[PDB]
Amino acid sequence: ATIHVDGKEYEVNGADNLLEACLSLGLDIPYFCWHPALGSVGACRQCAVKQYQNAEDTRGRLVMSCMTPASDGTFISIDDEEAKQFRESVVEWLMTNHPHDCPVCEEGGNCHLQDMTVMTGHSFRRYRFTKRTHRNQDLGPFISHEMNRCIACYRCVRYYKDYAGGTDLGVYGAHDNVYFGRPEDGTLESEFSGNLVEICPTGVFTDKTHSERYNRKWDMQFAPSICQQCSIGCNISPGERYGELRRIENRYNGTVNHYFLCDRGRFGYGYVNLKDRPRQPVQRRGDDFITLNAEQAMQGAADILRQSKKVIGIGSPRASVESNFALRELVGEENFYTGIAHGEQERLQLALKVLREGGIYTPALREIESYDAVLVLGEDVTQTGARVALAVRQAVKGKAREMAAAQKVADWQIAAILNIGQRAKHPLFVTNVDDTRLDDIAAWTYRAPVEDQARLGFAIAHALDNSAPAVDGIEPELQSKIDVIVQALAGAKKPLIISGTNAGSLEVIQAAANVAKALKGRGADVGITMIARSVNSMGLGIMGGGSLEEALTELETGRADAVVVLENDLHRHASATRVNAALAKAPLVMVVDHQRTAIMENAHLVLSAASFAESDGTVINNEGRAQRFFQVYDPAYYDSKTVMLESWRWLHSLHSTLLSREVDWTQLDHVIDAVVAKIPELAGIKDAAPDATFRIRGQKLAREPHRYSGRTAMRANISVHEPRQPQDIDTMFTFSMEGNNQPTAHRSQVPFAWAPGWNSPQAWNKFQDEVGGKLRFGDPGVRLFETSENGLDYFTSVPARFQPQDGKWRIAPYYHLFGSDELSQRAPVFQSRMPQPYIKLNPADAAKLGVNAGTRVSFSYDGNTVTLPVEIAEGLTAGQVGLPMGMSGIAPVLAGAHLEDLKEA
Amino acid sequence: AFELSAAEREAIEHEMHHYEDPRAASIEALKIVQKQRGWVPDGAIHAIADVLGIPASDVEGVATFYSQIFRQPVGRHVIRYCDSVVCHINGYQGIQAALEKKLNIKPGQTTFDGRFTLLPTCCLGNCDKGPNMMIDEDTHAHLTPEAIPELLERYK
Amino acid sequence: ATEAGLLGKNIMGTGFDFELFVHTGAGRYICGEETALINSLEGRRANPRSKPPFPATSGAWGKPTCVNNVETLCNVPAILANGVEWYQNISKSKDAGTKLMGFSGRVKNPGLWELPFGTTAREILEDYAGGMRDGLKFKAWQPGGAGT
Ligand SMILES: Cc1cc2nc3c(=O)[nH]c(=O)nc-3n(C[C@H](O)[C@H](O)[C@H](O)COP(=O)(O)O)c2cc1C
Ligand code: SF4
Ligand code: SF4
Ligand code: SF4
Ligand code: FES
Ligand code: FES
Ligand SMILES: [Ca+2]
Repeated sequence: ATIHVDGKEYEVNGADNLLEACLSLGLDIPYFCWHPALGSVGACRQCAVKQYQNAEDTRGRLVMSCMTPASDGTFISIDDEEAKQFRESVVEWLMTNHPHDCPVCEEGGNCHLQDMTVMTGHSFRRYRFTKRTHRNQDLGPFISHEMNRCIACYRCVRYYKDYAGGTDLGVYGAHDNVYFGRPEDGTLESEFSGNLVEICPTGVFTDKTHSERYNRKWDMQFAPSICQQCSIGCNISPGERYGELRRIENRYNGTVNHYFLCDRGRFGYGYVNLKDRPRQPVQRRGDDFITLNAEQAMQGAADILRQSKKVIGIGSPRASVESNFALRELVGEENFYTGIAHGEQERLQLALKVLREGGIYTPALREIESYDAVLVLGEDVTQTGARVALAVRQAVKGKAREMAAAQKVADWQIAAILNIGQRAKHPLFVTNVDDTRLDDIAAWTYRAPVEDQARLGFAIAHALDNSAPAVDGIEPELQSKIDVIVQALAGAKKPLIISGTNAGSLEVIQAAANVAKALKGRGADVGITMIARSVNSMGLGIMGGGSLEEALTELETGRADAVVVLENDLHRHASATRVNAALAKAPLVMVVDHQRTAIMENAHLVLSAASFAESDGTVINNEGRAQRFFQVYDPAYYDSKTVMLESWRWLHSLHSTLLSREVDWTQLDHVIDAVVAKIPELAGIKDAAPDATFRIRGQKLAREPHRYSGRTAMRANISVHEPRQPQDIDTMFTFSMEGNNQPTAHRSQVPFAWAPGWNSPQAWNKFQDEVGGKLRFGDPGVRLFETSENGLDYFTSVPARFQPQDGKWRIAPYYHLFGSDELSQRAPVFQSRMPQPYIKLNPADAAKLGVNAGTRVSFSYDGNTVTLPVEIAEGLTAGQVGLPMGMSGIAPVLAGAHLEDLKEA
Repeated sequence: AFELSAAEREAIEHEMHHYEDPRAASIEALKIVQKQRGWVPDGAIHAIADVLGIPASDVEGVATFYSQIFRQPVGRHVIRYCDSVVCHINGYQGIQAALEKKLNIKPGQTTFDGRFTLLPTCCLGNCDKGPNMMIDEDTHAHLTPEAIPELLERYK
Repeated sequence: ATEAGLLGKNIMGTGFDFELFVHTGAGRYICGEETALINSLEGRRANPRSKPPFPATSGAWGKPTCVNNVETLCNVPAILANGVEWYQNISKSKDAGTKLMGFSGRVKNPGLWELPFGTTAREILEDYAGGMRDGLKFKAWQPGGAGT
C-alpha cells in the first residue's frame, strides 16, 4: 500500500490503520484511546489527520488515523493547520477538567497526557470555569485510584474486560461524569490488574507499591532483566533509586510478554528491599557471628573445604545457569545435586524430554495467542503461569477475530470484531482438582484428581489415535465429554496442549505428551507448552544432577562432611526435620544466598549472594529460551561496607582459592564460555546477549536516563567527596547516563523506553520496527533447542482410577499467584494480598468428619501436627483434601502426597 | 442485605426469554426492581448480575447510565417536569418556581416526609400541549402555576 | 394481532414466522441513535458504534438488523396496499409521499397535521397553526426539532 503523508511517499501495510502505520514510519500523531494490543475505538478523537480524495485536492476532510485504514494510494496530512488546531482543541477540552496535580502525581514525567499536551503545543489556558471532581476508590494494595485525572479514554475498561477478561472494573455514569473503577470499594480481582498503571495514559491508576517510596522516571537506574517469580520469563525493567528496588516496569519483548506482565511479577519484587537480607559474609564460631569481607571468607572457606574428605553442592532452580554451573564445578559433577525433590526432578526431566525430544513445536508466549483450540491438563495456568492464561484468552478470542475477518472487517476495528463474534469462542478444555480462573471462557472444565485428569488425557489420546493405549472404565458421560474434546481438537488447524510439573503427577505430563503425539500424527499443527515451577527450573533440569534426597542421604550417612547450598531454603523440596537433622550432622554448611532463610542458623558460613537486582546471569524459561538478566545497581555504592557479590563470582573465587590458594573473582563472559565449553546442551546461552565488549559506535549502553539528577548530592551525607562511578566489567551496560539508549541503536537489550516527546511507556512504539510488532533489531533471547525430527513413543503407563481409601487423604494442590512463589511471600506488600491459610474439604468429607466451614482441623505430616481452618470446596472430589502449595509451612512437594489422622482440633 | 423476590425473579426470567442473549434483559430487570421497590438498591445490582450471568460492573454501568433508573432513594411520588426548548418557550420556569414553592425543595431533592421527589426531565413528546409534567405514571399538560398545588393534592 | 393470526407462527398460512416485542426504554436521549439503539437493546450502555460496518451487515447481536422510524413503517402499508403509482402522485416534489408536519410554541393552534412534501412553512404556521398568538411577533423558527 502506498500513502502520501504531507507530500512524502511511504510504503505501508494496507491491513494496518493509518495511526499505527504512521507511528511505524517515525511520524508523530497524538493519540489516547488507541493501544496496539487493544485495537482502535475512535473515542478520544485525538489522532485526527486531514485526508484528501486525490492528489489534486485542497479541501480534504478530518478523519481519524486509528479508524482509517492505510489503504493503497492514500493521501493524508498531519501538519495541516486545521488538523493541528483540532488536535490542540481536543487537548484543551481534555484540560478543562484536569486537576492542577502534576507535582503530586505519580505519573508526572511519565505521563502520556503531559507528552501529548506538549506535542500539540497547548500551553495557554482560557477556560475560566469550574472543573468536575470525583471521589476515589480503594482498589487494594497494588493499585492506587485517583479519578480526577481521567480523560475518559476507555483504555482501562477495554483492557481489563475485553483483553484481561476481568469482571470488577467498568465505566459508570453519563455525559461528562463518566467514572472508571469498581462498583464498590474492594480489591481488584484480576491477576493482570497491575498493567493498568501502564495502560492508563494518566495518573488514575498508579503503582501504590512504587508510590510508597516514589521517585520520578528520570531519577531511576534501569536495567533489562527477567522476572524471577515463575518460569514464564517475562522481560522486565527494574528501576532503582537510593539503593532500593523502586519499581518493576514492563520491558517490551514481542516474542514473549509484549506489553503485559502479571501481578506477581509486577508487585512481588519487595523481597529485594528486605532489611534482614545478608549484606556481608558471616562466619559462625560457637555463639559468635564474625563478619568478614570477601577475601578472608574465601581463605577460611578454602581451608575448611580442603580439609573435608568429600564436598557436595545443592543447587536451586532459583539460581541462574552460571551460579549452578559454578557450584557444579566447585564440588564436581558427580557431587552436584539439584535442589529439588526426586518426584519434582522426574516430572521436570519428563517435561524437558517432551519439549526437546517429542518432535512437537513449543510455542512462545506471544505465539500461544494464534492457536485454534486449547487443552490444559492439570496445570492451574492463571496461578502458576498467568501470562500463558492471558495468551490463552487471546487465542480463545481468535474465533471472533476470524469470524470478523470472514466479513471483510479490519483486524484493528475491535468493536466490530467483538460485535460479530458475540459469544462464539475457540474451544478451551481445562482440567484441575477444583475450579480455575479460566472457567468463564472454557468450553469445558474437569474437576477431578490428577489420576483422573491423566486418564482423561490418555482416553483423549486413544480416541484421537487408536495406537495410543486405551483406558478401561470410562463412564458414558465422561465418554461423551471426551468425544466432545476429541471432535474439537481434531477439527482444529492449530491445537495447543498445555501441561506442567505443578500438578504433581508424572502421568498428567505423559497424557499431555500422548495427546500432542496423537494430534501430530494426524497432520495437525499441534503445539505443546510445559509450565515449570521456578525461573530456572528448565536450566537446572538441563544441567542435571542428583535429587535433594540423594544429597540428604549423603549428608546423613557421613560420606559428605561439607555441603554448599546455593540459594535454596531446602524446606520447600523436602521435610524440614530431615533437612535440619542432615544439615546439623554435617560439620561444614555453607549457604550462598541473598535471602535470610531458615537453614542459616545451622550454617557454618553464610555468603551474602546477590539477587536478580544486584547480579547478572542467564535463566531458561519454560519454553527453553535462554535469557540474560543484567545487574541494576551496585550494592556497595551507597553502603561501602556491603560485600554482596554474584553467586557465580562467589563460587568461582572459592574454586580458585581451593585449587591454587589465590583469589580471582571472574568476569561474567568467562563463566558463560565455561558453561558453553563444558555443557553442550547449554551452548546457546552465549548468544542470549552480546558480551561485555559490545559497543554502540564505541560507547556503552546507559542504565539511567540522560536527565539523571542528584549526582553531587545522592551521597553527600556519607561524604561530600563524589565517589568513583561503579564500573561494570561483566556486561555492556554502564552504571551511568554516559551511554547509548537511542531507539535506532543496533541492539536488542533495551533498559527503558524513552524518546524526545515520548516520556510515557508509549516510547516502546519508537523502539519497535512496527508498532505492536517485534523490537527493531530482534527480540532478546535465543531458544536452546530446535524441534526434533522424530518424536517419542506412546506412554503406555495408564494409571488406575482414584480410589478414596479410608484414613488417608490425598493432598490436592492449590496454587495462588500471591503466595505460592518462594520469594514473593517475603515481599511485605503481598501479605495483604496473600490469602489466609485454609484447607479445602468436600461437603461429603466434611459431613463425615462432622466439621463445618471455618473450624480448625489438625493433621500430621511426617510427624508434625499442624492446624488450619476449613473451607468447603464443592468441586473437590471426595477422598481428597486441598492444600495451598508454597504457603507458610506447606511445602510444594506435598502435592500428590497422602495425609494421616486429619481430624478436628 | 438484598434478596430478589419470587415474582421479580420470574419476571426477570420471562424477560430473558425474549432475547437471544441474557444480557439484554438488564434494563428491564432493573426496571422491574425499580417498579417493585421505588429504586434500585446496592445489592440489587449483584442480585440481577447473579440471575443474568453477567458481571455486576456492567449492571452498575447500565443503572448509572440511564436517567430513569434511580440508584438513590426517591419519594413515594416522582414529579418530572420538562425543561426542554418548547416548554422553555411555553414557560416551564413558572411551573418550576411553583413546584419549588409548594414542595420547599430544589430539583433533584426529596421532600422531608418522603412524599415527592422533584426532577427535571427532557422533552416528553408533548410539545404542542406544553408545558408538561410527568408524575409517576401520569403526564399532565397545559400547566399553569395556579393549578400546580391543586394538582399536587391528588397524589397522597 | 397474535389472536387474529397476524403475528406468531404461520402468518396467513404462508409459512412466514414473525415475533414482535416492545422494549420499553429507560430514559436516555442517545438511545435514539440506531447503533446506540442496538447497544441499548443488547442490555449495554447506549454508546453508538462506528460505521462501517452498518447495522444491515452486522447489527443486533452480530446479526443483520434494519432500524426504521415509526413513521416510515407507517408509510409502508399504504404503499403496499395502494401501489407505487399512487404514492409517487401524492405530491409533485422530489420527496415522495406525505409527512407529519406542524408548528409548536405560542401559536394559535399548536398541533400536528399530515401534509405532502413541498408544503411551505408559511402555510403550516398561518393556514394550519393560525399564526402567532396575540401580542407576539415572529422572530425565528427551527424546522425539524432541537437539532436544526
Ligand atoms: C443523537 C441521535 C439521536 C437520534 N434519535 C432518534 C430517535 O429518537 N428516533 C428516530 O427515529 N431516529 C433517531 N435518530 C436517527 C437514527 O440514527 C436513524 O436515522 C433512525 O433511527 C432510522 O432511520 P430512518 O429515518 O430511515 O427510519 C437519532 C440520530 C442521532 C444522531
Ligand atoms: S495524570 Fe499527567 S497531566 Fe494529570 S496530573 Fe498526573 S502528570 Fe499531570
Ligand atoms: S482511567 Fe485512565 S485508562 Fe481509564 S478512561 Fe480514564 S484516562 Fe483512560
Ligand atoms: S507470568 Fe511469571 S515471569 Fe511473567 S510476570 Fe508473572 S511471575 Fe513473572
Ligand atoms: S486514538 Fe484515534 S480517536 Fe483515539
Ligand atoms: S419540549 Fe417539553 S414536551 Fe417536548
Ligand atoms: Ca556485575
